[PDB]
Amino acid sequence: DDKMNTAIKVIHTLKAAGFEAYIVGGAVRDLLLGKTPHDVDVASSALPQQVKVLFDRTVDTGIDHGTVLVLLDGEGIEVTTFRTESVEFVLSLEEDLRRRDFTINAMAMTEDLKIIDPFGGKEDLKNKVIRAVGDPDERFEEDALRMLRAIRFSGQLDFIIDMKTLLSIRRHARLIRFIAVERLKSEIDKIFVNPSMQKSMAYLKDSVLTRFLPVGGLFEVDWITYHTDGNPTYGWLYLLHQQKRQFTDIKDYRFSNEEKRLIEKSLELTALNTWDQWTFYKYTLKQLEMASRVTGKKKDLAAIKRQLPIQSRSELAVDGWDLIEWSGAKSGPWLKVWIEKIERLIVYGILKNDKELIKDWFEDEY
Repeated sequence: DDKMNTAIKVIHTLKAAGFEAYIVGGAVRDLLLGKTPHDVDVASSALPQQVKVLFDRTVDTGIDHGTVLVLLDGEGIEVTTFRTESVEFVLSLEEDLRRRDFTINAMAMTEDLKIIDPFGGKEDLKNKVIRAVGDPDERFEEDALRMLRAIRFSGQLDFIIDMKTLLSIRRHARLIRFIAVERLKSEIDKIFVNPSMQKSMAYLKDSVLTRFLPVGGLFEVDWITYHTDGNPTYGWLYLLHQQKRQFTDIKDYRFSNEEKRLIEKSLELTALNTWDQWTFYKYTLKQLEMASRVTGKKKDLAAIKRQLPIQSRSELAVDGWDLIEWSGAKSGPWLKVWIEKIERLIVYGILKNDKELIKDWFEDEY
């Protein structure tokens, strides 16, 4: 890995220019746990334009919130000025930390590996406890998504949620209605792929969040049989399938068109009593695999699809214009119907994908 080393470089450059700078947030948590951080954030007394003077290559997306992304040695380090939440730049590191979400995320490390832990992150980290920084009620009123993010952290770290924190989530769970469903779906998609998911869903019910989340009750299914395949979409498919419900019931979460096709097509497959060659031809392997997974089948799906005489309409040896020729009839919607009859006869290995043979077949049936 190189992200930690690079951030140390960034810290060092910032400090030579007279500024304070520290590793902050989740990387500190991850190191202290013995895990390689996926991201490293640097917190600094520097202001965004001051950061930009010190580094050749920078991305300026989040300057309004105070974040400059520094590109160096092939890595990307986010450099944020001290701040809270409507953003307000502040002057000290402890003004920043005292408004973050949870104690294990409210720590900072110096260039010389000293850790600053005003709010007991280190003891909470050793006890495996997600606890709000300071007053949980205030933390949740500042951003209600934190309530949900606490659940995502329990499964991501195999931690329990602190008792007072969890009772604050229960009292304030209703504020979840103000959060953009894009952010709600992002956290949920993380939970669906993370470990300790069956405990994460128990928290989602215990926290009363399922009472107020968009169609929150649908989450309360039996998650014993769920085993993530690394794709969050399989989480959404599982809960619908368990309840014999359709995609329309979850449309609130604003899926992509491609994601909605995977769910809808998969449900079609699970509703289908017998799969034959036409099934393997029309549906993507990714759809065939997901539907096997929810119904429990261990089939060798890829090989059955590979063995089919053709793979897609592309390969068909005739098109609507051949049929116009042979039929002597004008172009119309009928073409599609007949092309499909021909397509089935070829996928089933009855008719040979050969223009002259298809014409013979066509002459006799029309």
